[PDB]
Amino acid sequence: RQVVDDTKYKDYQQVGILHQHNNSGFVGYLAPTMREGQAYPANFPYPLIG
Amino acid sequence: SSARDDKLTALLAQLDSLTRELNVVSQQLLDLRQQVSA
Repeated sequence: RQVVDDTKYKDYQQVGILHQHNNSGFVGYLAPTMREGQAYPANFPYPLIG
Repeated sequence: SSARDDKLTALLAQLDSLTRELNVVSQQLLDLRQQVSA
């Protein structure tokens, strides 16, 4: 696989699991419980393609 | 041998800070190198 390079990539920010909000308002936060939040553009993961 | 493990677990904790304080220099050096590029 390829991962992000924390050295060479300039705009890298180590975002832990507490702050990764892909499927933000359609998925329960840190739990298999009911959804919570708003629809919003994600921040995880970084695009490896495109 | 309890008196000798403290010399090793304190060396692991200070190589922890050394590879971390070098890690922020290796990310600030590629910031100001690509700052010269513009």
